[PDB]
Amino acid sequence: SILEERIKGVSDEANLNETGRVLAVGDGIARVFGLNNIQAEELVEFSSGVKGMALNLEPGQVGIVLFGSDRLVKEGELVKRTGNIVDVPVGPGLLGRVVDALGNPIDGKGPIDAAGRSRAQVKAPGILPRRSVHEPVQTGLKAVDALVPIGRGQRELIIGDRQTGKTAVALDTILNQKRWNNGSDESKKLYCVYVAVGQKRSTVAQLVQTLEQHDAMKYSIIVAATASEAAPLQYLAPFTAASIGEWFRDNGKHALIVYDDLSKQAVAYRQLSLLLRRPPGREAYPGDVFYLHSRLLERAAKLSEKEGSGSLTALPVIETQGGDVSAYIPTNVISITDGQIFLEAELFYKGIRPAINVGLSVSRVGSAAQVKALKQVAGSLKLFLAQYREVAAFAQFGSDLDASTKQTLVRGERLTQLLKQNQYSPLATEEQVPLIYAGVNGHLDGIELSRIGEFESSFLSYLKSNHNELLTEIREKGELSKELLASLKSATESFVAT
Amino acid sequence: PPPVRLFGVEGTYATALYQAAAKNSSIDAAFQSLQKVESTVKKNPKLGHLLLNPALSLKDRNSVIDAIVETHKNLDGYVVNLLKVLSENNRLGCFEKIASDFGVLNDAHNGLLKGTVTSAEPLDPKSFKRIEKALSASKLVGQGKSLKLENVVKPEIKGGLIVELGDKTVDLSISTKIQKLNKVLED
Amino acid sequence: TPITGKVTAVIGAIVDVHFEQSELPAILNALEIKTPQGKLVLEVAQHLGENTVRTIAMDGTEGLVRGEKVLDTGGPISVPVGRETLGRIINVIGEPIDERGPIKSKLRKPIHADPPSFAEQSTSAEILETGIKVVDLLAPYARGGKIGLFGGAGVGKTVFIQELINNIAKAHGGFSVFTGVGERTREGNDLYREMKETGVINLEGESKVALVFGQMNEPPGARARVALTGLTI
Repeated sequence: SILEERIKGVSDEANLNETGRVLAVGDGIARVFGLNNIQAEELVEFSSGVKGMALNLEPGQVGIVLFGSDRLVKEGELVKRTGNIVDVPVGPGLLGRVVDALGNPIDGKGPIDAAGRSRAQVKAPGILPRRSVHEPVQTGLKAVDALVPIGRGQRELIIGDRQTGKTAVALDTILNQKRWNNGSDESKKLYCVYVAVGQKRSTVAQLVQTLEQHDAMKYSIIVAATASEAAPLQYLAPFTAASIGEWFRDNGKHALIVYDDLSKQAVAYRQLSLLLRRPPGREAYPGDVFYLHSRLLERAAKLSEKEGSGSLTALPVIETQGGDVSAYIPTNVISITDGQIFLEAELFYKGIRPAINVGLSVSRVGSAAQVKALKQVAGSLKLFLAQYREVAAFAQFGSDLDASTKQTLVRGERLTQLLKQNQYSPLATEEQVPLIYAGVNGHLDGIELSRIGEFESSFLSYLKSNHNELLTEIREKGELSKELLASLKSATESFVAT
Repeated sequence: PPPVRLFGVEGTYATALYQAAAKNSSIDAAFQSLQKVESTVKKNPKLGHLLLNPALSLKDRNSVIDAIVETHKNLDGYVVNLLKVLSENNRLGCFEKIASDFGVLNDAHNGLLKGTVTSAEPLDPKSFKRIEKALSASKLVGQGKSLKLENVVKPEIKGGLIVELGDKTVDLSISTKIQKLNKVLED
Repeated sequence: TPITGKVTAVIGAIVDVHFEQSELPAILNALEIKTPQGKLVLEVAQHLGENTVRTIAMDGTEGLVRGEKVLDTGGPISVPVGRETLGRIINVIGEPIDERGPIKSKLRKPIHADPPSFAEQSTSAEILETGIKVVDLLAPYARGGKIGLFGGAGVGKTVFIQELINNIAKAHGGFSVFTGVGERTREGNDLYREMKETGVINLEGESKVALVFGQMNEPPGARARVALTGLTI
């Protein structure tokens, strides 16, 4: 009665449906008591000012991961539910913009023209709404195109030792996508979306400066979540990039998404999971890190023609710590991905720069998005190299060699020199097909190893001068006719050592 | 230590309460006062069930105690110290749990068996009585222990009847006989 | 202000206080527990509920009697900075431990601060050279850059850095900060002595150097916020 009245006086006097009061808070991971109504993954506005997604629901205390500093949060605060699962502005205005994870322009070009909003979680297209991949992507790296041809849709994993300019390998793709960008290719052009996770603002900024130097950012979207930026926002960062991409994909526009470093996403989810008190998976990455990564990666696709035929292409970038691939996160990803593009550091030093570890470099489903001309020429490039690997083992025993092995050895050395490339130099397929023809037809075997690089430049100059008609044809028809092959053979002979 | 050991977790409070008030020999008093505060719990359902929820402070929790002891002064005195303990330990979810545990422990100290005759049907009072008589006749009741016997209806018991009391059951069921039949007529 | 608490626990130098008053210091606040031996500056890091925070203690806990009065000094610890911090070697608190006496503090600034924005970046590329050949050939520096060194420390590692101070900082006109976390006291004494000798610190007149020194003796928590302290300067 009066007792009940006094109890009523000290009571909460809120049903805590649609709201709830914080009860402890330390370590940036808050836990609130209340929130009887609450959708999972919802965004909840803390009275501090912070907004926080909710990843743990417990009957006691619902665990809302803060997106901001807890320095303005205090226990007993109210949080009032936004009532919306996380969402991003998506749209065409994103072209030429740096945007942070929450989808706020941090380029300082101010409010984005990104017409539409979407949700971070989107469920991947099924088998039924897809067509088979058959559309070339050429990165202007001869080894990549020849050995591990990239198709629009496909997931090709860039893996290799950290900070070997891992990012630079990807930037090369962007540079060759300049050729489409300039072009009237639109439905055939990739809008390149570079996602940068865990990296400092200055590194990213240097990259955007490089990109601006290369006058590419009329199709580049930079989604960023710098190292400073919050772990929840970092966790959320790949999936919100994915949604941004899907808008392009949905329009039938083809695009390509670089997820660099996906390895740092795993560290972020590790932090979250262990402070959501979730059981630790091996290597302290929770046992459902795979689920996060798998769902993310499967959202890049080549749609059916009834579904437009749009295609987001993915390139995840995984750092290998000590080149360790038996590590849980690398093992998991390898299974998920439809290519692996192992790089080799020793070969980087050996001067293949980029250095692709071509033995472990695979495109799991292989070729069907390789230029027809380029299929013909690089046919025995693999065989020669494979023989070269065996031959090289004998050669490093350093004994007198079988004559057959020295045919291989001599050719093989030149092949290695063909593989060597210089960072920030993309190359046109119309002029990469000739170089492979020359090599495979052993015209490079003659000229000394040192002057192969000179030959490549000069040969290209010679073709630019004289067989510039030939180059136009190779560009136009993308397969080598008998006449073109004969012209090309003759041309190589004509400029064999000049 | 005082008769009947209960290994209750948060029932350690009940156990403690029991032995403490047994040594002060104010157990009947305790039980009665416990009944009275338990009654005032049931008769306080809004914010005495709906604010048994943990959200109370120390200071606010104490004031809930104060409102309850304003409602009645029939308290053991040891259970007023126990009320203090429960407020300080912020034991409030296992509050009626402790009450139940002390009640069982107490009425065990007094002596009183419990029992139930789960059945597939609600048996007669003649049946209740006849069975109760039978049970008292059986050496199971040795006196110093009384009995509660509730026949309950459970569809789950299929076949027979099941008598339960003193951790001693006779469980007649169809299922076990069906089981033997099935196994052998498939092998 | 006087916002009382008691020290419920002292599990290491990660003291837990119970602010009796429901007025609870916010996270990253600073607290002064008064002691006969100075005071202790503690920093709220968790609220564990029931007005019981768990606080990092930036000083080496000992002697603590269970249930010790607290006073809230509020907010992130505000160090004292200035031209009168130049020359000084400053404690984590900011106390001039080289006993060139109190810093005439112009601005006292919070230990915690937020890194500049992506748009605020100004990305340099100006070559800084040392005159060390291996450095120049293999990995030439850039002024304003972020340089990094790895491997066993004080395996001449410290000496290598000292060589950098000798070269680069006797070619740098601006200010320079040496912050040594877990510094070897003798080496530090030598460095301080050398700095004073080479006029880099000159006791009379200006010093284009300021110093922060954190000894490895000092408890882990102190070492944790040595970095932030230097970073503020």
